Amino acid sequence: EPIAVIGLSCRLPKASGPQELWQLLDDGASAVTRVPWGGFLDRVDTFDAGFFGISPREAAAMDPQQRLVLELSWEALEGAGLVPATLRDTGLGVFVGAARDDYATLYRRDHHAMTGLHRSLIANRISYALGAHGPSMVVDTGCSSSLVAVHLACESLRRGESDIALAGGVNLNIAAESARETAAFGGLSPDGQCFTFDARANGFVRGEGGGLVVLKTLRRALADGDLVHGVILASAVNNDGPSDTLTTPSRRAQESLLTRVYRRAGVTPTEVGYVELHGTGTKVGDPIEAAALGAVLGTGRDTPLPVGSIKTNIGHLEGAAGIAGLIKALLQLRRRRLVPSLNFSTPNPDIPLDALNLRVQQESAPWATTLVAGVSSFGMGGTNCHVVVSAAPLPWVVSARSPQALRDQAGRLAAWADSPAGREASPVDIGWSLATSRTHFEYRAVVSGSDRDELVASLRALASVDWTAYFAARVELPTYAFQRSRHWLE
Amino acid sequence: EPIAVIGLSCRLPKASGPQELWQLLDDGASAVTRVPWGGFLDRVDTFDAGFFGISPREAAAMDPQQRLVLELSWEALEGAGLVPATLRDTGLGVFVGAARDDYATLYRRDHHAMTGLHRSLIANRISYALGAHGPSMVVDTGCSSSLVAVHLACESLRRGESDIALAGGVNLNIAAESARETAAFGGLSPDGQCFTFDARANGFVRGEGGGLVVLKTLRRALADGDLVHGVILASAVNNDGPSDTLTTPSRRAQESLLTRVYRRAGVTPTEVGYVELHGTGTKVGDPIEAAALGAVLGTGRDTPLPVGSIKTNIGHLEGAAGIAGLIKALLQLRRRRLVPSLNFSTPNPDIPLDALNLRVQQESAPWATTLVAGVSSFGMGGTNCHVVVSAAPLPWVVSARSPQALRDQAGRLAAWADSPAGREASPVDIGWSLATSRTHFEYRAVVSGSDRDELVASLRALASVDWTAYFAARVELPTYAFQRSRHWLE
Amino acid sequence: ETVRQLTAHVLGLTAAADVEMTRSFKDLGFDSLMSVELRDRLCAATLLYDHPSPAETAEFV
Amino acid sequence: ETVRQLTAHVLGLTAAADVEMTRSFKDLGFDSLMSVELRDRLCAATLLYDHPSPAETAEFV
Ligand SMILES: *CC(=O)NCCNC(=O)CCNC(=O)[C@H](O)C(C)(C)COP(*)(=O)O
Ligand SMILES: *CC(=O)NCCNC(=O)CCNC(=O)[C@H](O)C(C)(C)COP(*)(=O)O
Repeated sequence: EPIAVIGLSCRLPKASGPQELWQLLDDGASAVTRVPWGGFLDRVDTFDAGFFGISPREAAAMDPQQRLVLELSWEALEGAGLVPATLRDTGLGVFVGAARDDYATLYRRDHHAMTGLHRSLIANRISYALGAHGPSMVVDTGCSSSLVAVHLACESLRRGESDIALAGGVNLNIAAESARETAAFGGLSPDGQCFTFDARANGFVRGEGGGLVVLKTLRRALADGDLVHGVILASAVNNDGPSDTLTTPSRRAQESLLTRVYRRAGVTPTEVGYVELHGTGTKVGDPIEAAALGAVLGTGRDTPLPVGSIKTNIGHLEGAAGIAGLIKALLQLRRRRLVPSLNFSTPNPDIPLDALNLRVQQESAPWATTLVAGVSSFGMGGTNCHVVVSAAPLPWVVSARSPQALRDQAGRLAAWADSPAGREASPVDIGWSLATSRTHFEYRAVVSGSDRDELVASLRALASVDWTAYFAARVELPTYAFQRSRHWLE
Repeated sequence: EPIAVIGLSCRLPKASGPQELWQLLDDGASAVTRVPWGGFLDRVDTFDAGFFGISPREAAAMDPQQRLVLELSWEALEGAGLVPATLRDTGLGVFVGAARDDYATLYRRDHHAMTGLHRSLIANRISYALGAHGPSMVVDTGCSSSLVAVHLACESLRRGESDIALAGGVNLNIAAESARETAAFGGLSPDGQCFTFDARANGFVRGEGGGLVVLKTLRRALADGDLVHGVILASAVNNDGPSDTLTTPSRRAQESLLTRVYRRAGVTPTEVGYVELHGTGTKVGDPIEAAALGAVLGTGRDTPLPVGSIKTNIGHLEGAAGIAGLIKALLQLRRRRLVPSLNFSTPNPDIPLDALNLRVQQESAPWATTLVAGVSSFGMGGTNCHVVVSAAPLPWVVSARSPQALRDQAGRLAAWADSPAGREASPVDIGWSLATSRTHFEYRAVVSGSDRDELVASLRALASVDWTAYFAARVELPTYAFQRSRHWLE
Repeated sequence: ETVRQLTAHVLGLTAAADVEMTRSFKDLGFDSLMSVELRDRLCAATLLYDHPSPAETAEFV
Repeated sequence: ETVRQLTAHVLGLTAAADVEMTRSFKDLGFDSLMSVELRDRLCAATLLYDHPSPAETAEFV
């Protein structure tokens, strides 16, 4: 049974939203910078404790990963057109894949301490915030935890256990002990670059961030009138099994997983236009992945299959990176365009791209035929996951919990209206979406005008009730403006 | 679809096997002793590195939890009548619930540090040892991780993803930082006792150990001729939702979970003869659990429902404790008898047992009518799980990898034969099970005789080929004798 | 002035003007331990569950 | 004597008599890093993949 995606949210280096991520990917820029070599999340010690009703003392000892996941879930719910207050006492499931506890490592060198350093609550707190009755669990499969969580959420939705699911991951590099252990293992690139499918591949670079997506059955999404970002057709999770080494991946396992997932999805070769590589930039995993993809999807194709990896832009996010890649695929399924892949100059001699019928996308070109894409995530332990996703088949009122928050929301709304994406939306649709798809907070600001210019000018000027009967098609709006304050242990 | 259990293994304080656990429970003894207040696993620094082909250096930095889970899985496979060598390149799934990393905590105060201190590999290593192609993931829902893993394995078996599943958990208290954190949280009983449903309840005591079970579909188990220990009918996982506090459990969520799981299982009231309580011995959780059970199962019953908890004997094992309780239920579904529950003198005034139609089992009595039992595990974060399980509807050859191991195996076989359980098994069945259901190792020892006495005497004396055509019904045999050597960091 | 002060310090805020007498105690991040501590501190100069709003408790002193 | 010694120390065993020339190198717990280290140590006094048994390598010296 197909699964419909109705919204997503992400937090990546130099990309605080889907629009920022698309701008970064289209421009062909790299967010991997020096340590303030890797991708960083421009301060992770800030949180809006008052928005979620959390005391500053509790938030001080709380894992920033929990706060980041809570903010991502709230943003995804806001961008999906669903009011969180209507999700109380409902069968909503939360699946978050976390495999890192650097904050606990730093702290171990109170009564909410134990509470703020537990990996499970990363999801459970969401069930406490949203008041959902669906299952909430944390999965740990290595670097493919997010994709495994997405598959579990899809299976739960198919079985009818959950009505709406939140699936994704997070990973934040805070403690230096993890960096020391990674360097000691000998997997970090000396130049700090991810040369995916390149002859200069000498390791990977580390990244941090997170992402979440909203999953619902296609039938219910069509019945509810929601807009579909993408349609997941099938998913499968397997293990390498009897590999040569515990760390060495197995080609046959990947080939069998790809074959079974593409047989379950019902999509034959010559129908998939893009495949999201794992793209660790290693000298062993990349040739194996290329050989498996060429044996499974490369054969029986009149044209070379385009491939790419998101790790060339932001780096390896480990347990979260997988969902990030899926998010990228979703973008490629919404703009109908492909983004270039960096760190590619000459083909790897160990990778016969001509024989494998594969080619690396290194330019921005339109996507033509529905469009089908695949996202793969391979864990170091041996867990592999693959997801196949296809394309989908005048007063203004704002609200906030603080006057400064209200001004920030008004400014962000004005900026989004000035953007071409806002320009493509009619004022009536924007007003209807603001009135209906946005929750009403304590402090309220209502503006009136005749055209876009007057409303935008009024919103900038002030930046420094059943409205359903008054008013269309639902359109996306900018998310909430968080007032973040510093919170750290001492 | 019903799920058939074909084998189990456990490692608990003062109970190294199912027979030892049954002996401890029937005798009404408590394994909670002083620190060498809590249950301990009589040295956890010993491992048989050569059996699993692990170098001593690698095993020195490896988490003892991984070794314990590997040994438990091997014992469960041996006790299920399935040769591990026949499980290679098969769709066997592994689901282990781990929520503790005390070994990493101790070590953080090589290249194996990576593979040795990762929580996911706890399951993945098994897929490396058995060469299985099924999914392998680690779940973290708090104290109900094991039951959630069992439910996930059952769902995967129902969906056809896996043919045979291994489900369970583990928890080992090693680092004193965890004990300090738990004491700071304020949940440890001052006298180190678990007064389940008792007026003296003032907290809980901590325990350590682990357990694993083998899960297969009932149709395949009947087709394969396997013996069924129990039949899981249905399972359900939910969340507390909008509770009063993130820590305070919700009664309505538990009632809804019980109602839905018993409606899915198809078992009406007056058919369940025992319910395995969570039994944390707290002043808040116990009355809520009692009220929920009385509202769901207590009503509409002519006789009081027997209840009990395994934490009164060994203590709270946290993420593993759940599966341990299920194991206890399995024992109660095999011997057709009930075991007493300790730490019960007077009913709790906050718990109206007369109104709730519930009674605590405090004596050993036979179980009469099929028998149906329920095991509940509630996570402190808010995740709750319930499992409903019913009852099922002459040369001797030994092998080992070392002469000392061979002598130990011969001695254990002789001791088991001297046991009444061995006495209930005919020599022909014992020989057939040894020849067929036991793997042939390098070193081999074959004995001959006329009756039980001669074979047992020869086995004690030496303690210090297609045999299928030569020979019945499969019977249980003692597991492998591990030669454990000290392995610790320094 | 007994609610703006003597309670913001318990919550850990820096300025007493950052508290609002419009949200419930649970909405401000109060659990059983914090409720007990607040009652003990206010005694010197289950009542919180009876009146879960700071504004209601303000009129009592 | 070049296999009982110079290899047990690499694996970390205490006595050189605890090694058996009957199991494969992988069965003894050998990965790529340990294989490289063993080759480097034996050079002073992919060959392991060619002969994955210690007994086969014993006859070469
Ligand atoms: C590992 C695990 O799940 N353990 C459960 C053992 N603990 C409990 O059941 C505690 C249940 N909660 C309470 O008793 C109260 O919520 C607290 C912990 C006393 C907090 O009360 P208040 O300060 O909010
Ligand atoms: C988090 C995660 O999954 N990261 C993947 C990045 N690492 C790899 O892909 C490593 C793949 N393995 C290898 O490159 C080799 O197995 C090693 C690590 C170089 C070991 O080789 P040999 O010593 O056995």
